[PDB]
Amino acid sequence: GGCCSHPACAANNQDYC
Repeated sequence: GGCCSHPACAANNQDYC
């Protein structure tokens, strides 16, 4: 993955990250 390394992605997706 790697989306969780992006603050915005991880912030909106607490389920994915």
